[PDB]
Amino acid sequence: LNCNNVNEMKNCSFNVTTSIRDKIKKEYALFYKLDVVPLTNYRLINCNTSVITQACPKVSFEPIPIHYCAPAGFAILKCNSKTFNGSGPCTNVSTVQCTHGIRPVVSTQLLLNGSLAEEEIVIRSENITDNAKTIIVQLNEAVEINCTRPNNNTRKSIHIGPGRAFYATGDIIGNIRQAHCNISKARWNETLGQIVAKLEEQFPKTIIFNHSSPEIVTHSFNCGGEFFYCNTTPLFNSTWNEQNITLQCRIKQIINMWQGVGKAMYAPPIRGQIRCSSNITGLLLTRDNGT
Amino acid sequence: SYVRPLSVALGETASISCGRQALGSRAVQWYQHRPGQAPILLIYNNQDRPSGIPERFSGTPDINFGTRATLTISGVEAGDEADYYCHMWDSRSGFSWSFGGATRLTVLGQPKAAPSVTLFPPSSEELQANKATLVCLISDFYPGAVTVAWKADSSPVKAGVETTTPSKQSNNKYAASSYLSLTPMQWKMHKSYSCQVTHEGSTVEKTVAPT
Amino acid sequence: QVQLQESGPGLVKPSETLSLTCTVSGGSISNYYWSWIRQSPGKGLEWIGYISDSESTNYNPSLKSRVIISVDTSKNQLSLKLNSVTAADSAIYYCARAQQGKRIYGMVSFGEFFYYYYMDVWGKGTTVTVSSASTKGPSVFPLAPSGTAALGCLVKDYFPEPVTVSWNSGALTSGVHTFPAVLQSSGLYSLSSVVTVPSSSLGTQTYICNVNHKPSNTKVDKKVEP
Ligand SMILES: *[C@@H]1O[C@H](CO)[C@@H](O[C@@H]2O[C@H](CO)[C@@H](O[C@@H]3O[C@H](CO[C@H]4O[C@H](CO[C@H]5O[C@H](CO)[C@@H](O)[C@H](O)[C@@H]5O[C@H]5O[C@H](CO)[C@@H](O)[C@H](O)[C@@H]5O)[C@@H](O)[C@H](O[C@H]5O[C@H](CO)[C@@H](O)[C@H](O)[C@@H]5O)[C@@H]4O)[C@@H](O)[C@H](O[C@H]4O[C@H](CO)[C@@H](O)[C@H](O)[C@@H]4O[C@H]4O[C@H](CO)[C@@H](O)[C@H](O)[C@@H]4O[C@H]4O[C@H](CO)[C@@H](O)[C@H](O)[C@@H]4O)[C@@H]3O)[C@H](O)[C@H]2NC(C)=O)[C@H](O)[C@H]1NC(C)=O
Ligand SMILES: *[C@@H]1O[C@H](CO)[C@@H](O[C@@H]2O[C@H](CO)[C@@H](O[C@@H]3O[C@H](CO[C@H]4O[C@H](CO)[C@@H](O)[C@H](O)[C@@H]4O)[C@@H](O)[C@H](O)[C@@H]3O)[C@H](O)[C@H]2NC(C)=O)[C@H](O)[C@H]1NC(C)=O
Ligand SMILES: *[C@@H]1O[C@H](CO)[C@@H](O[C@@H]2O[C@H](CO)[C@@H](O)[C@H](O)[C@H]2NC(C)=O)[C@H](O)[C@H]1NC(C)=O
Ligand SMILES: *[C@@H]1O[C@H](CO)[C@@H](O)[C@H](O)[C@H]1NC(C)=O
Ligand SMILES: *[C@@H]1O[C@H](CO)[C@@H](O)[C@H](O)[C@H]1NC(C)=O
Ligand SMILES: *[C@@H]1O[C@H](CO)[C@@H](O)[C@H](O)[C@H]1NC(C)=O
Ligand SMILES: *[C@@H]1O[C@H](CO)[C@@H](O)[C@H](O)[C@H]1NC(C)=O
Ligand SMILES: *[C@@H]1O[C@H](CO)[C@@H](O)[C@H](O)[C@H]1NC(C)=O
Ligand SMILES: *[C@@H]1O[C@H](CO)[C@@H](O)[C@H](O)[C@H]1NC(C)=O
Ligand SMILES: *[C@@H]1O[C@H](CO)[C@@H](O)[C@H](O)[C@H]1NC(C)=O
Ligand SMILES: *[C@@H]1O[C@H](CO)[C@@H](O)[C@H](O)[C@H]1NC(C)=O
Ligand SMILES: *[C@@H]1O[C@H](CO)[C@@H](O)[C@H](O)[C@H]1NC(C)=O
Repeated sequence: LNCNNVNEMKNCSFNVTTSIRDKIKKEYALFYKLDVVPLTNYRLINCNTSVITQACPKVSFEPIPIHYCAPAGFAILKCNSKTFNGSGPCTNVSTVQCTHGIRPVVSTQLLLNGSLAEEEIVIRSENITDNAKTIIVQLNEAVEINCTRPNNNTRKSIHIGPGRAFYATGDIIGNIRQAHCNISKARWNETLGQIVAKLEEQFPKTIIFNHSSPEIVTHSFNCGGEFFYCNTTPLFNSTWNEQNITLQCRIKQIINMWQGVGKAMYAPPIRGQIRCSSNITGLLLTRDNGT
Repeated sequence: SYVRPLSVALGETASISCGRQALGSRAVQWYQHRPGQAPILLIYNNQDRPSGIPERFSGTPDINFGTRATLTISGVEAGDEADYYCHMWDSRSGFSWSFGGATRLTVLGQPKAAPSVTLFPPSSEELQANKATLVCLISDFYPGAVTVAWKADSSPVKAGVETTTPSKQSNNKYAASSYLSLTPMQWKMHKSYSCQVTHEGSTVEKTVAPT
Repeated sequence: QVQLQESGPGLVKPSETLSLTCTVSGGSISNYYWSWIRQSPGKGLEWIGYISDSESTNYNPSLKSRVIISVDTSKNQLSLKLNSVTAADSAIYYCARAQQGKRIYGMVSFGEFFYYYYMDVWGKGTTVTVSSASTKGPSVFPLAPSGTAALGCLVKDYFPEPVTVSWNSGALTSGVHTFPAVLQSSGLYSLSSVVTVPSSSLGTQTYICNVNHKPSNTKVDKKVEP
């Protein structure tokens, strides 16, 4: 790839075999810096790792309410205890043929669109005194998050084979801007305070929030079809004894899904502007002197 | 910088489109530059005007992206004849060192006026200084385009005459000088000298004799 | 309010420092932006550069290693020093007050704005000519009249443009009509002024034209009478 800049995504050009096997065309396209690496000349980040398959531009990534049902002759047991921590005996049990409407939201660091809690917010764990055990916190009242990619992009169909049409990115109509998110500074202040309340019921001390120790370092989710990577440092930066909080999100088009056997996926670009509104109903923390 | 010609009629509405359309959010400046004169800031922000600019000078704002920048002059006068520049500042293109191209507005359908020829004989001090000069002065004619003919008695001259290209005036009419340099003996040896200024489709004559 | 007035040599030899100056009136020098603009015949307006209220330099890259826009705040004065001049540098040089606007379109914190500059008040303009030809003073010759009559003055063979013609040091200003000059093939300009006067004042309302040609340090006057 022969990649330019813009001002961030590169402007790359490359020779490609077309529908006819012996004729060459020189196409141009845009690729985010996270999708390319210098070899100036460039290439796609995966090529020394794995084959990549373009996601079909007609299948949706929409989290749909999925119900899990037990077979005939089996049973699922519920727990209506409104203060139930992860384990132990639940004194309010009910049997169900299927689970409730569960959305398979792929998220990181911040649980999105999930089920809230009743009464107060609860925190869970296995052995909370073991630091190498993740803490699953469930909120009772969601804090509104609003993310967007304001750049007005365009989709280009590149015929690189009989029927094989790779959808690329080309030209930003209008202003070049920054993909980001927004949550209420007050609502995240009162909710972080509620999370601080029960970090005392399990501990004594002072409660410090800091950034993580780009899939896992940042809040990574899916907004309208494109996978954001939102820097959550303006989120966890507090010590407890109008204003919007905005995160600077990057955008990837190639993701390594879950494993690393050797299969990656190319998310085709979404045309126009992107903006999605979600509910953060959970939080996945990790505790590490006197604090 | 090259010139873009534009023609409107007296009293109508002018529509000067910018020659460099914006790529992002824009902040366009419009300058009224009359040739060899101080430029006039018409519109600095996309549509904001300074103090002392008529309401008839309107600019297009960029509320929704896509609307190109145009200068709208309603009720055009004769004094609105000038150059017009589009200083384009947008978020994509860098720094706008260069002004716009040029849109020379020429108003059509103006009152046609005839010239006021005035010829002076050579001065006394310069005739003493061994040099003569006939000065045929032309003023207040429209459209500004005249051709000058000099006659020594009845014979054409064509030799030793300079002529000014018609420049504009404050009252929006035109003026042009015409100097015929003669030797002091040539000016005295001839009975009469004439100046024919044929403006549009008619000539006017102004003659002077050495007496 | 604020007005400006430039002042320059008017004639500079090739490969030399085209010095210049611009004094502003009724305004502080150190709280606005100031732009220099020239405009040659045949070409359009050209933005030389601009200095800030912070005295920061920023020139048109069109002019490579040449421009240097100074400023001295003891008075209301700021200069302009072009050097290594050539024939294409002949133009009218204007002095204008630039003002800064900040056009925000996205988020101010992310840097989604850009700075644009607009000039709101201009100077009158200083004509500058470049040529190896030396300066030249003129030589006026009166023009005597013939209900209404006309008389004037003939300003012959000067260099370079321009000259200023007043009548009775500034008193007679109605009917005055100074004409554009003529570049003779000899390389010298020639101008002609003329005033339409009531024929009753022909005898005798004294009439004198005041000719000033700055590149020659000359100030001459001449009477007109039949
Ligand atoms: C997620 O979180 C994010 C972070 O919290 C959050 O980000 C926010 O995003 C939004 C949208 O993306 C941003 O909104 C933009 O804001 C821009 C800035 O607006 C401010 O500044 C201007 C100008 O201020 C100067 O002028 C005023 C008077 O004119 C003075 O009083 C000021 O003091 C100031 O002058 C000094 O400062 C200058 C430096 O800037 C100096 O140069 C100067 O010399 C002086 O020293 C103000 O006018 C604005 O006031 C408005 O808001 C107040 C509330 O504060 C209200 O009372 C009222 O509604 C006011 O109108 C504000 O303070 C805007 O420029 C921008 O809007 C323009 O741009 C868009 C796109 O570019 C256009 O579509 C739009 O139409 C606007 O264009 C108009 O204006 C331009 C420039 O003036 C014109 O060229 C153009 O022709 C057009 O004019 C038309 O409309 C005008 C009215 O707007 C009208 O006057 C004209 O006559 C004509 O009709 C846009 O709104 C916001 O900034 C972000 N926040 C931050 C902190 O960055 C995000 O929203 C969150 N949510 C998400 C992402 O979902
Ligand atoms: C990413 O990089 C791409 C290059 O690899 C960019 O594409 C190029 O973009 C430039 C403008 O930035 C185009 O240049 C324009 O071309 C048009 C077309 O006119 C041509 O054809 C006529 C025949 O009618 C001919 O007479 C002209 O001389 C031109 O040759 C012109 O109208 C413009 O004035 C200007 O020259 C390139 O054509 C274009 N190349 C390709 C292969 O697309 C792309 O813009 C970059 N995008 C970003 C977001 O950075
Ligand atoms: C959380 O749920 C909301 C609502 O279902 C999602 O917003 C939808 O997003 C899709 C695609 O961007 C749109 O077609 C819908 O119209 C949106 N619905 C509403 C009500 O706005 C949101 O994307 C979800 N968030 C996550 C991270 O999955
Ligand atoms: C395509 O191949 C030609 C072969 O001559 C080469 O010159 C050109 O640089 C190639 N294009 C790119 C984008 O590398
Ligand atoms: C592939 O290349 C990248 C260069 O960014 C390198 O970090 C990575 O270790 C390489 N992987 C393999 C399997 O070679
Ligand atoms: C987010 O919370 C609001 C407030 O209850 C609700 O209206 C909306 O449906 C919720 N969205 C999702 C996806 O659960
Ligand atoms: C949940 O509650 C039971 C008793 O009700 C307790 O034994 C268990 O430790 C609790 N779980 C956590 C993670 O504290
Ligand atoms: C929890 O972990 C600590 C060490 O981190 C260990 O000493 C303790 O026995 C563990 N408790 C349980 C119930 O696993
Ligand atoms: C995005 O660009 C397209 C043209 O490519 C245009 O039709 C559309 O209105 C633009 N949308 C916005 C929100 O600017
Ligand atoms: C998020 O967006 C919704 C709808 O646009 C709005 O009601 C809410 O106030 C926004 N919240 C934040 C924190 O931006
Ligand atoms: C997140 O933002 C902070 C400042 O807001 C910055 O110092 C940090 O480097 C950012 N994180 C990453 C991974 O770049
Ligand atoms: C906060 O964000 C919402 C939507 O994201 C927006 O409507 C609101 O104006 C923003 N407020 C501030 C102060 O930026």
